[PDB]
Amino acid sequence: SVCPSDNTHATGAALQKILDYKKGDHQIMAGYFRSWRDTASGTGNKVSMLDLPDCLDIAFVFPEGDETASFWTTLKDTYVPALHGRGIKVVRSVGIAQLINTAWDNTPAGWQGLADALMKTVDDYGLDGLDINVQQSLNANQLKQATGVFNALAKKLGPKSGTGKLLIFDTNMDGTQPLWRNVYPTISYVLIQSYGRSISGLQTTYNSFKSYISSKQYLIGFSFYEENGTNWGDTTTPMTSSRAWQYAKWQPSGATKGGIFSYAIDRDGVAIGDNTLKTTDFTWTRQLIGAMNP
Ligand SMILES: CC(=O)N[C@@H]1[C@@H](O)[C@H](O)[C@@H](CO[C@@H]2O[C@@H](C)[C@@H](O)[C@@H](O)[C@@H]2O)O[C@H]1NC(=O)C[C@H](N)C(=O)O
Repeated sequence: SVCPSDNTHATGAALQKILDYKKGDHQIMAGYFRSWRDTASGTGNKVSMLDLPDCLDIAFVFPEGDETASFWTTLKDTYVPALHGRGIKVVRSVGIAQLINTAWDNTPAGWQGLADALMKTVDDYGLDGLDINVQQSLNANQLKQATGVFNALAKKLGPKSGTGKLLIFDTNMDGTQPLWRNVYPTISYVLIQSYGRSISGLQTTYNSFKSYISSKQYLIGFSFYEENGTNWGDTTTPMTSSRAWQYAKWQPSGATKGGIFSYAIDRDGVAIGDNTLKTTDFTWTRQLIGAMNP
């Protein structure tokens, strides 16, 4: 209720009230910003990470791996400080593929070396932590390497580090995945990719994790419509009937969830089927923040 009804960017009094909101108890909002859709990357893009709503908790930098040096420069020099001004945390996402890369020794030294290399994606940009995207099962050697890397990262990020920086586990699999069973003690938040998913399933998936976390570490994710993308149908009209809305309102039985996240937050409000790039006032984000913290 200290959050703008449009996407205004507070400056003084209006700002401090948003900072103090974020310092206190709330269901948090996170969003994956597709780096290749930032105005500072290539051309033709309409949305910039500077547009992101003041009442957002975490912004994920999600590169595809071809983004121009302009974007990274902009991120370091411009976007991170501005987003830090609004009390918005900025977190680099990387695929689990990076943590099981066989170019890196499957040894203690190898795990540290790989962690150090991944920590440069955080430190070199003044980021608030690292998000590992886990969407695949692992063999015994891949598991051993990924676990080692998590344990090394845990010295600088997440609940074991004492730095206040985040180590985030984002996945479309459940809490029986061996990697989760090995690294759950290192994890700040666990974000469940729940695009197109039955509301009837949310408790079942949550139950798989609940013994390893508090409810406040758990987030569920819906997708915005990606240009030429999968039709998850998470953002159908009317809004207050959408899967996204149902996610904001959903609570595990007996407890309160940590919040929700959007994939492709740069596509906030673009209709399902509209494959053009457009600007956004982040209506859906700000509305869903309000629907969680009334
Ligand atoms: C091969 C492929 O397209 N994989 C994508 C993957 O790259 C996406 O990030 C992923 C995100 O969604 C999550 O995983 C799936 C498996 C479900 O469990 C979702 O509910 C999760 O949020 O999705 C993959 N794409 C698909 O699964 C699309 C699917 N084949 C379809 O056409 O409906």
